Amino acid sequence: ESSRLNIAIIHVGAPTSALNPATRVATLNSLAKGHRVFAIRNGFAGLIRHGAVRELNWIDVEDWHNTGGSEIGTNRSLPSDDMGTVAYYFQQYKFDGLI
Amino acid sequence: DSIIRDLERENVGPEFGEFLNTLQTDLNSEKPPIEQVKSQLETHFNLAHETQEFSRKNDNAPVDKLLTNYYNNYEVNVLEFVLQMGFSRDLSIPLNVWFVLDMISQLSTSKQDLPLDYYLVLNNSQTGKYSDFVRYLIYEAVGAEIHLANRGPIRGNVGAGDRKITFHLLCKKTARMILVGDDRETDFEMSDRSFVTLLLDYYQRVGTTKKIDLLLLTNNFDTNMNNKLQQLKILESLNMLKSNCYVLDYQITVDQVTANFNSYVEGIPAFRRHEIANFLKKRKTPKNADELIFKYVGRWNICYQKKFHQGNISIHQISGYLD
Amino acid sequence: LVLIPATISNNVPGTEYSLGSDTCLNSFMEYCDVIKQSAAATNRVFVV
Amino acid sequence: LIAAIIGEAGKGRFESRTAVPGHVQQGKSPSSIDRVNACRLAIKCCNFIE
Amino acid sequence: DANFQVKHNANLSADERHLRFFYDDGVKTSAVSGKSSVIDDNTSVVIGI
Repeated sequence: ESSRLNIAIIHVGAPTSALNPATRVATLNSLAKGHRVFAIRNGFAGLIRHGAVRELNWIDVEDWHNTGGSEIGTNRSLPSDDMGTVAYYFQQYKFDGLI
Repeated sequence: DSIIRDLERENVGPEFGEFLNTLQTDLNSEKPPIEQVKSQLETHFNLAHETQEFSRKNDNAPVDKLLTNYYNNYEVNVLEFVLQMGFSRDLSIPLNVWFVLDMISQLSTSKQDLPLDYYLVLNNSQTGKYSDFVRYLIYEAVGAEIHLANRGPIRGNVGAGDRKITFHLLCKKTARMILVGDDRETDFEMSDRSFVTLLLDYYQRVGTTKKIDLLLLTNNFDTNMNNKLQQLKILESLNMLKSNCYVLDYQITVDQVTANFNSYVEGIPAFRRHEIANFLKKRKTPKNADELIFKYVGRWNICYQKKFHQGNISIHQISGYLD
Repeated sequence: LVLIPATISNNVPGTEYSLGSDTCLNSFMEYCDVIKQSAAATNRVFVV
Repeated sequence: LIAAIIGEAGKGRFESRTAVPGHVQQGKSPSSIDRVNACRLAIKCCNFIE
Repeated sequence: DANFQVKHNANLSADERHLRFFYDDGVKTSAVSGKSSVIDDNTSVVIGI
């Protein structure tokens, strides 16, 4: 219980079909250890403008190994857009790791 | 004072110029200025019978507290962008004005509000002349002894909650001033049609990307152009209203426009789509073609939901966009 | 002299179905799906 | 421009055409190489941060 | 002073009220002033005689 963490996954850049399969394996790997998986929806802009964090569970991952693009949203926005806001949200959700 | 000469010059009765003398706010007093001027309006003009009648002839509706009742304190005080699309042809100029102040007071009950923006449009020639009377009225109502102008928005605090307001009065006098770069000689014709398209010309050239969340609709004079349904239709096309914009339609007289209006607002999507199509087929001529109505045609895919209806006064809210 | 219409366009009068229009429709449909999927990943429109 | 030059080449010898796959380059489904590597690397990411 | 404090009659998220700004129709708006400029220089004041 003490060793469990809050892991964040974000999709930064233009879409690739490889995004959902990669996120799937990362979520299952993390959940298997008892960590909590949080997906930052619609890149850094989604985080800054709407606080768009979504928790992932074993069931959420379903059909992602086959699907192209992003289920959480992918874009080229940068944390530069507002570090303070990114830093506020990282602190609120208490993220212990980021992919 | 200059307004008093302008009024006599525009065939308007002296009563108005006489009111602007007896009109003065106490300021230091517990009663908020908007409410003071409001009660002073009722007295001078004897708006007790006509207000009562306006309720009576509308199935004893609360024409004094249309907003207040329907909405909770949060709902009424969240509204920040308001468009008042004219003055009713069924009410006197003092009743119409009073109602503006009364609707304003209603949205400013709270001290926990973000600023309010109120746009009054005086479209025809009948009301158009009273812009300056209304402007001196809203100036005293808000108490713009914060920091009147020939043109421009009147900013001050308002209501029970001293909520910062910015009242904008769009008419042809201001539109002419604009077109001639503020030249002394503003004496030239301007059709109500031209005026509608210039209001838009200003929204697109001013840049405004804020959404109306309460739309006040009535029966204005010059219905050929200032048609209730046609104004709604236009605002729908130009993506000017909030996704949950409230549409209030007040008046006493029931006509075909009101039937056409209600059947559109409350109509199924298939009804609205045809409503639009058949209007275009029946009404579009190659000479008519250019008119704004032929361009900014409405959207059948916008859904409304009835919220309130006391005979001739109704509230519908946009409930969805099918796509 | 007999004509069996064959165009991806379906511009030939006499038929409501020209040979190759379903092949074409399907390839473009597969293309548009990928483009819409890409639009879905990023507040974006595609003019195809 | 390249396509335009090819066209005018040989006094109009061949018919040059442009093709722009463009945003279709991302594909409908990830390839097996992509699926296999996405799994290898995702595992290695988690192992690192965690 | 309530004037310098977040307004309670607004569609504000708990984080929006903590950040003291919200994004309305793309535009970054102050959850206090309703103004586009989120930072008010008059809020950091020296109180003297």
